[PDB]
Amino acid sequence: EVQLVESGGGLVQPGGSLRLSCAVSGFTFSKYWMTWVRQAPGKGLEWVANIKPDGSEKYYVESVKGRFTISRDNAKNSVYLQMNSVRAEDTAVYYCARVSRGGSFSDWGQGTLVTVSSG
Amino acid sequence: EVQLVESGGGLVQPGGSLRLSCAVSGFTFSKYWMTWVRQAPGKGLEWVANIKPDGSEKYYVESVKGRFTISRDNAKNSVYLQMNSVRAEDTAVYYCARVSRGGSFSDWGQGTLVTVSS
Amino acid sequence: QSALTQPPSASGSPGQSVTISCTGTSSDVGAYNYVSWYQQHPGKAPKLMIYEVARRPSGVPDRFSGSKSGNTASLTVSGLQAEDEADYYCSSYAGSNNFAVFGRGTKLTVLA
Amino acid sequence: QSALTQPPSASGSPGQSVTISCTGTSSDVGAYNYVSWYQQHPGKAPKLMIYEVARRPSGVPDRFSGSKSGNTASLTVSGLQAEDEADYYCSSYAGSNNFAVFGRGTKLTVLA
Amino acid sequence: PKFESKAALLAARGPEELLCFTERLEDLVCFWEEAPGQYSFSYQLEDEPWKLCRLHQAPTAAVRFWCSLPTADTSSFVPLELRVTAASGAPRYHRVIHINEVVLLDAPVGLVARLAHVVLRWLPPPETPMTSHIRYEVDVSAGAGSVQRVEILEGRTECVLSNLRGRTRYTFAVRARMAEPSFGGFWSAWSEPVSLLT
Amino acid sequence: PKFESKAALLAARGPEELLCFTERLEDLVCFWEEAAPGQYSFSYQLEDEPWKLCRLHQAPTARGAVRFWCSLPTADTSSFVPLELRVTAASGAPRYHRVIHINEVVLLDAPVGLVARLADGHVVLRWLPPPETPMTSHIRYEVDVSAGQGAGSVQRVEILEGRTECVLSNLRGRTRYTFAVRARMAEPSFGGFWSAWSEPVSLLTPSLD
Repeated sequence: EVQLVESGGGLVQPGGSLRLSCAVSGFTFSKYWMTWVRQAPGKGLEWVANIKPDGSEKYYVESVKGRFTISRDNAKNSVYLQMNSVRAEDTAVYYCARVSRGGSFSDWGQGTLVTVSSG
Repeated sequence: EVQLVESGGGLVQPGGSLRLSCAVSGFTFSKYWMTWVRQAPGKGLEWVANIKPDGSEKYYVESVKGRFTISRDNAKNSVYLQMNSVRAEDTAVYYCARVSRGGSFSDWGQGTLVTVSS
Repeated sequence: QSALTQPPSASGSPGQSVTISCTGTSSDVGAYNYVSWYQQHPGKAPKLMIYEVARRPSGVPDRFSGSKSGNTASLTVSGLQAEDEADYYCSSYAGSNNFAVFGRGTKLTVLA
Repeated sequence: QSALTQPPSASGSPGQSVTISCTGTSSDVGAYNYVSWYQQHPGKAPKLMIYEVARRPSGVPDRFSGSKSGNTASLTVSGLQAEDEADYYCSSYAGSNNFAVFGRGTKLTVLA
Repeated sequence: PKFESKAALLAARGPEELLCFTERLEDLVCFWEEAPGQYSFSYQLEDEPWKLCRLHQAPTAAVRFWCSLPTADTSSFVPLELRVTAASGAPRYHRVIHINEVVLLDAPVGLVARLAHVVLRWLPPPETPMTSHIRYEVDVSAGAGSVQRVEILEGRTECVLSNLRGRTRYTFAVRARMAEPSFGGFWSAWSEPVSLLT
Repeated sequence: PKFESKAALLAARGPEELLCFTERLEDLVCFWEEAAPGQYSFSYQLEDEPWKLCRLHQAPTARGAVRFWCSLPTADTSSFVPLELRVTAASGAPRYHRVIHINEVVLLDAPVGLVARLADGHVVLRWLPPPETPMTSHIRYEVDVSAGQGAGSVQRVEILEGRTECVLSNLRGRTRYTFAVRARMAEPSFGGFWSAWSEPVSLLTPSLD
């Protein structure tokens, strides 16, 4: 059974720092892309960042470029999302997901909440 | 075995209204007191309100008296916390809990965050 | 947040068929076959229903199907059920700086 | 929030024993035996460790124990472990309008 | 022993139901009456297995049976199912109680009356540390019935009576009860009376 | 068939390894070479799905070598997904072993419709993106400018953001220049190689007058 669990969320003051974790089990973790997708409360889905299987290359959405930092550990089967210089519009539910065929997101986690000021 | 799940949290404008829910499973729900305990970010724990098994009597802390309203459903096994006339000092993580022996809180839920302006 | 174009709402009685459109540009949906659809029940995480425009993961009913013409993808549910009442998002590859552009979302309501 | 008096911090190497005090008035601690202790790890919800001053729930090791004298309760962990480094709150009945008055909270640190 | 507490409770609800009360939230005694016969007391604490209780007997004026629960089973805010079964196998009593909802304090003591008006002073129930959460009630009677009934709140141990007729022998008494709504129960037995001639 | 695509890839990595490439992210061709023969068995595994055999074809080359190749079924050309490849000899000996992602072996088709014109005092180049390739906005190009008599490649110009027009400036008069254009995926999410050079177009610049 494939399992993804996020943690480390909570309230963060504007300009602060926060680290999210994603414990992964159920498949060969080191052979797939891992991505983060956030969802503001009552809003739609927004892609945040993704990382190559070996973690050699990282990609981000423009609104978080230079502020967020995605990483992974192919030994502990973990995905991280370092959130520095947080803004109010970063307030959303952050899911860690497994990128599968055709750039789709096959498996999603329960999601962890990050609240920052207004929204 | 006992499971408690809160939901309905989020941002609410000062003076607005928000209703929290708590899904309960794992024990005879209609036989125990149910309570709400909030925790301000970086602060300690504060008792908000509790309710009797039959839901005939409700009690609140002075800072929320007349603003909050606790209730329960002994059929859906649910505990609710109605928040009217919300203040800035209500910004906290609200946990729903089962009151057991000696007025202790044996089982807690994951908790839901309610943020208000400041 | 820039998103793809989706009708805000959609309805249908059990047994009927509903088609949800998703319009993009010639640089994403009309450029790649990396079109995906998702289903999200309230309080729950999104679930992959359609990948690669039309292909469908194991566990997803035959009732669900997808297609593409121009810069617009289309999800079609043929056998409407009560358990299908949720939000539906479309996604598409739109570059490295935007690996998955989602839509505004469509709230599907199963009528009586 | 008006609360009970609890020491702000406490430390101890593994194997040692730490005692956390909890002082109230003659209307709560010393009036009733409804004294409770809780354990809270970062990001997690509080966990009941001690109820009715000394009694202990199923699942909690005997290493934790509580006592009461006058208006001050005390929780004691005799065999310190790394998994015990967390926050510890005390509670007590103080009326219907204060069914559980907590303490200020104590951050227990295992110095290894 | 606890004769006055059992007499007060019996005078309130009667002998047609299982009477249970606690004095200091760490004890529990259940008793009932019959106009002989044998009975079997049994209780269940939460999901813990059923436990029989030792029954004692004593004549009255009727026969009174009673059981004192073990201290380990007197937890509060918790469902405690009680059952009284006759020796014939016939069901007699069946109750689900909370210990904190059957509080019957011990009678107040050290009552003293003096003239100033008339000032009444007394002491809270012995070995009862909830003195700040105890409310009282004062009875004023004559040789006329009960002329005045005054409520005393907030753990006060003093009372000043007014509008009392001169050259009259008044008798005063004080009973105790839990003030906080989290507790249910009954008034304590009346204190030992004190007379005064104005 | 796609001789020009396989020739470009062979010139890049050599004949000592299993060469795989895709043209439109819905196909996959793997090929290698052998001294001239022998027989081989191509097999691949898509994710955790059971293994699959692939039909192998054979063909002689100008070098005198023998070229084997396999065209994967379209249903197994999914991207961003681990695809393990294996070439095993008939003797049972392991020859090649690779784990690839389809999106990491992109070799586009050669650009077409190259046209050279005069500016009136420069040379303007226009061409068309690879046939049946709808990612035109995400394709970058590279233009070659060469001459005769051992001059070789005088200029190499990079064209970005899917533009299909280029203006050359430093060209000598009374000189026949030859132009060619290659294509590549611009987006970093894709890996691969340059396309084969387009069909060249020559133009004679006028002497100063």
